[PDB]
Amino acid sequence: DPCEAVLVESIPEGLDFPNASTGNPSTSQAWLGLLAGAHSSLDIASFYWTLTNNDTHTQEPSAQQGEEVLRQLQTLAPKGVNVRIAVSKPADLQALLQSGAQVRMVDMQKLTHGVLHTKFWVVDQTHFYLGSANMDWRSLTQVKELGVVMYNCSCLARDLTKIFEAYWFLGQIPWPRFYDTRYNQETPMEICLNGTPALAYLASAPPPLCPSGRTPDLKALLNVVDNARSFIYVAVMNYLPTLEHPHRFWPAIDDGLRRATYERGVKVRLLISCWGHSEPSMRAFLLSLAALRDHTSDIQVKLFVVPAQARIPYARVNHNKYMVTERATYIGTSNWSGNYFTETAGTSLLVTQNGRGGLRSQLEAIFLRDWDSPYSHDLDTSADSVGNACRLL
Amino acid sequence: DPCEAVLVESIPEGLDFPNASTGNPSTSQAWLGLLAGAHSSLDIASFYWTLTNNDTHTQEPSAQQGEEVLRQLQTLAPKGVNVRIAVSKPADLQALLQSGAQVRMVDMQKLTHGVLHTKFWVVDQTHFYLGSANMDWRSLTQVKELGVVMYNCSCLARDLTKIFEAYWFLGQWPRFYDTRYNQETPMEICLNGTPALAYLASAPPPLCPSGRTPDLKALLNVVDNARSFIYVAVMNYLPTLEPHRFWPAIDDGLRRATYERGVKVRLLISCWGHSEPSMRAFLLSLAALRDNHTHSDIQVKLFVVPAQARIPYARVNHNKYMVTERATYIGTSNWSGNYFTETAGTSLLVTQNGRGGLRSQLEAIFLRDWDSPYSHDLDTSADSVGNACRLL
Repeated sequence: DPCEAVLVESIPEGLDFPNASTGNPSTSQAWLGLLAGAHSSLDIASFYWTLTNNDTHTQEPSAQQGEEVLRQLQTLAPKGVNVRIAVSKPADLQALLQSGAQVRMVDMQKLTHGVLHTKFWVVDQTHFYLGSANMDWRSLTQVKELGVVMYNCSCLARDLTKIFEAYWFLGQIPWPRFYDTRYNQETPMEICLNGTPALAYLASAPPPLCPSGRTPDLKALLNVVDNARSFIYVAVMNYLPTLEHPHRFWPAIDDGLRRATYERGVKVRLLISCWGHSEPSMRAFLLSLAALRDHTSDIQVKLFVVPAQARIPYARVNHNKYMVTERATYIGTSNWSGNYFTETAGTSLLVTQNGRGGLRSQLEAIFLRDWDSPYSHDLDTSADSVGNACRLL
Repeated sequence: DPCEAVLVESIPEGLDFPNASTGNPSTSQAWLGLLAGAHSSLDIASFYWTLTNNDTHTQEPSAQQGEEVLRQLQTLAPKGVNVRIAVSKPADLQALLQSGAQVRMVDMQKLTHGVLHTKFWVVDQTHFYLGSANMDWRSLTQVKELGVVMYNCSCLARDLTKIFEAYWFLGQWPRFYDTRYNQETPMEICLNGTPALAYLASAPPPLCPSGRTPDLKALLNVVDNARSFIYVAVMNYLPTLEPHRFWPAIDDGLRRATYERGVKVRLLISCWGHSEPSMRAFLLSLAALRDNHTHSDIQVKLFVVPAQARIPYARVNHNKYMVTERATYIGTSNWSGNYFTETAGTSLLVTQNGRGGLRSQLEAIFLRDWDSPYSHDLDTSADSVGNACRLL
C-alpha cells in the first residue's frame, strides 16, 4: 500500500509562523476531504462533541468549519456512510442520530475513573486521522493541534479501528482476540511511507484498554525515550509526575528522561503547554527535570502558550501530544500524567524510519519550529509576558 | 541488659557549637575508656589505619590522641586482649603485629569492586562503637565524626561483632552469620531504661546474610514510615552508582514521602575538596519540590568543617545519620549507589517513643548541626563557606 503520512496542523486563527517553517494542510481541510471522499464508513472516536455554536452556547463565526463538518456529517448518513460514534458520557449527537449516525456514550468514570480523551478518525478503513483534535469547532480553529492523516494506509487504519471498536464496546473491561494487535513495539508494521520503508505501530494508554499484543502507550513512550542516542524532543499538553483526589507520586516518565539524559548524554527537550486550566503542581516537577543541567547531560524545558477568543471555553491551548528522536516518532492523544496511562483512554502512533526527509524529519522540523517559535517561552518567563493565563508558570 | 546508648562525637579542634547544651564524650574519650575497660576481646572493622604522624607523613601534635590509642592498642595485646582487625587492602599495622595484634587485609576491590569503608569497634562483645570515625588521628581530632557507643549492650554488640566477622573472613553466608534483629523484627532493648526497638543493617547485598536487612532497605523503610519529618546528615549523597549509571532509589523515597505524605525532608550533605561535583545538580533536583498547596517540602543544606589544610583528608564532617519523628539511623555508608551495592557499610536503627532517649538526643544533634554556622544553603558562595568546596 502506497501509504502517505501527512502531518496536519490545527492552527488557531491569528497564530502563524512567519518563515513558513513548516507549511502543511489544516485539520479542517483534511477532515472535509476525508468526508467528501468517504463512501463506506467513518469510525470516529472523540472525547466530546461541540461542533455547533449553540452547542457551545457561543456565537462565534469560526464555528462554521465545524458546522460545515457537521453539515457534511449530516450528509454522510443519508449518503450511506456508516457513521458510528463513541463519546465520553458527560445536541449535536441528537442531530446526528436523527440523520441516522449512530452514537454510543461511554461511562469511562464507571469503568476506570477516567475519560475517553482519544481523538481519531478511520475513513473507509483505508485512511485515518489520529491526533489532538477534540471533535469540536474549537479544536479545528481555536486550539493548536497536531495529528497525522495517513492516506492509502489501509493496513494501519484497519488497526486504529481496533482501538475504536473497544470504545464502541464500552459505550454499549473484559480482551477478545478481535482486539489483539500484532503490530506493536516489538514487531511494527513494514510500511512504504512516502516510498521509503518505515516501521510503525499503534499504542493504547490505560492497560484495561490495551488488548494482548497491544503495546501500552507508556511502554512505547518510555522505550522511544530509552532507545534515543542523540536527542529526545517532546511536545505535550500537560506533564505531571502524579496520578492527578488523594496524592500519589508517578515517577515513570521522569525516570526515563533522567536515565536517558544522564547515562546516554541524550539531549532532552520538553515542550509543555500552559493555559488557565493547567494544574500548578506541574511547575515544581518540571523544574526538578530542568535542574539536571550545567559539565559531565542536558534536559531543557519550555512552555508553549497559544496567545475576544478568551470568551470561548477551552479555546487557546496547544493541545499537541507527540515526541521525536534521531530514531523514532511518537504521535499521541494522552497527556503525560499517570492517570492518562492507567485510568483514562488515550492512543499513539510511533513511526521509525532512517535517512533524511520522511515523516520523522517532518515531525522534527515541526518540533523545531514550535520550539523556536515566540509561542515557546522558557520555564521561568515573566507570566504577564506569555500573552495568556500562565497558571503553571 | 542495662543498655546505655551514648552518642559520642569527634569534633575538630576549633569547631564548636553556639547551641551548647549538647555535651557528649569525644570519640577519643569513648575509645580510650573502651580500651582501658577491655579485658577479653576487641574486634574492629576499619577503612584504613593512619594513627601515627609518621604513618601520615605529617608532624602535627594532634596525632597524640591517636598515638595514645596506638600506645593503648600496643598495651592491649600483651595485656591479653584478643585484638583482631579487618582492614581494606590498599606501618601502624606492622607495629600492632609486633605487639601481637592480628591484622587481615580485605581485597574489597577484587571481591565487590569497592572498599571496606566500615568504622566500628566491639569490646568484650559487651560494648560497641558504631559510626564514622576512622582508625585515624584525623578522625579523632581533625574531622567531625558521629557514632553511638552502646555500653552494657551485650546483645547488640554481639551482633555488630558478627558484621566485622564477615569482613574478617573476606580478608583471609553460613548460618553463623544469620541475624534475627532486623527491620521486620528489631530487638527489644531497654535503652537508658526506656524500651526501644533496635536493629543492625549492612550495606552491600553480598555482605548481608539471610535475615540481615540491607542498609538501603532499612534506610528507605525509615524514609517511607515517616509521617512528620525526615532529617538526614550524610557526607556524600549521589543518586548514582558512583560508565555512567543511575541510583534514584533514595531520590524516589524522598520525593514520594514529601508529595504523597506531606513530610518535611531535611538533607544535610557534607562538602569538601573531594566531593564529586555531579552531586550538586542532583541536590538541586530535590530542592525543586517546594510548594504552598501540596505540603511537599524538601530542604537541603551543606555541612562544611572550616594550617590544618596541610593535613591530607582533614577538615570534613564525615557524619552519616538520619532521624524522624519515629526512628533513628546511624550509618557508615555514604548515600551513593556503590555504597549500597559495591562497598561495605553498616548502620544501627533505633525506634523509641516519647520524649528523651536516643531518638531525641540524635534529633537535638541534628538540629544543632542544621542551625550551626557550619550548615550553609545549597547556593552559598564557596568563598564564604570557608573551605575547599567542589559543590559550590
